[PDB]
This record gives sequence, C-alpha cells and structure tokens, in this order.
Amino acid sequence: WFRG
Amino acid sequence: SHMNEVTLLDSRSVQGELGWIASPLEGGWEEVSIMDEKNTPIRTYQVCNVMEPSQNNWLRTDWITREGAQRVYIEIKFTLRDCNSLPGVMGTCKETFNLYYYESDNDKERFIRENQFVKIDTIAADESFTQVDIGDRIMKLNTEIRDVGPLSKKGFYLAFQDVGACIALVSVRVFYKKAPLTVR
Repeated sequence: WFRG
Repeated sequence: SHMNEVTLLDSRSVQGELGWIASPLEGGWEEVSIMDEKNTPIRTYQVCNVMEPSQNNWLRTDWITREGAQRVYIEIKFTLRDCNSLPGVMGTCKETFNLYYYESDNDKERFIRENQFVKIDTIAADESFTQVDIGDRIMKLNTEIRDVGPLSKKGFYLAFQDVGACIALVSVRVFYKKAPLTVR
C-alpha cells in the first residue's frame, strides 16, 4: 500500500 | 561515557532482496521496493489486511551475531495508514505491530515455534518521526528504538508480527554499544  | 555503535544489520543500505522469511509466504508480509523522497531505492516489508479478521503475520530476519555484546538496540523506521481512514465496523484495525527476538547458537534455524520468540514490545507511532513531504501530504516516518539483554547465545533472530495494521517497515538498524578504542 505504501508507494514511497 | 560516549560509546561507539557497532552495526549488526542496516536494512535500508541493503541493495536487492533482503530475503527475510514471511509466515505465511503469501498474503501476509510482502517485500516491496520503493523510492524514498531522494529517489533512492529501499527494500520495505508491508501488509494491510484490514478487511479481514485479526491477523497473525510473521516476518523474521536470518541469524544476527551479537559478538558477545550484553545488550542490542533495534531501531525501526515505519509508516502506517490511520485506521480512521479505512473502512469496516468490525473494530479489528490496529496502528501497532509486535517486535520479538529469539536467541540461538544455531545460525540456520527454520520452522521455529511462536513460543520460542520473546516479545520485546508493542511498537506504536509516538513523538519521534521525520516529516516527509509526499506531494500535498506530510508523511510521518516514525522511528522507534528498543533494547534487549542480557544476551547469552551466539546470536539471535528478530521477528515482526502484524495483528491487523496497515504498516510498512522502512528501516531496521540493529547495533550494540562499545567503548572507544585506544589509538596505539
């Protein structure tokens, strides 16, 4: 879920 | 009283696969390569099964020497998505994860019992965080540190347990403290  | 740090593991400076071991292998913790705010690749571990019942997703490192250190420090940088931004009225969403360790003389352990892992703490977002501009948003990259000892085996395995958070582990840095040397 965390794309940077 | 100034002590040097001896670094045992620095996950953020690993290039290519970390190769940590997830239980379950699929549908729990996943390795996800992301770019940080400087377009530098980081190997992260992520899970977000918030539309399910409570979780039991484990992730472990391979064996880490303690080099006869009495105490080891474990610093985790992580980001999470707030439970109030996610759907569902089952009340299972968490904003924490669990940190564990297993001391062992065996550097090739596999298929370890949950009850061989000793809980260090429930890790929560608190006052220590770096603010990162992600477009219009300010992301908290949270930093939490814990320490364990007195250690008594050649090394140890670290483990991370997800119980139902929307969580990304960004950095794991493991170190011990050592008095400065005398420069002969």
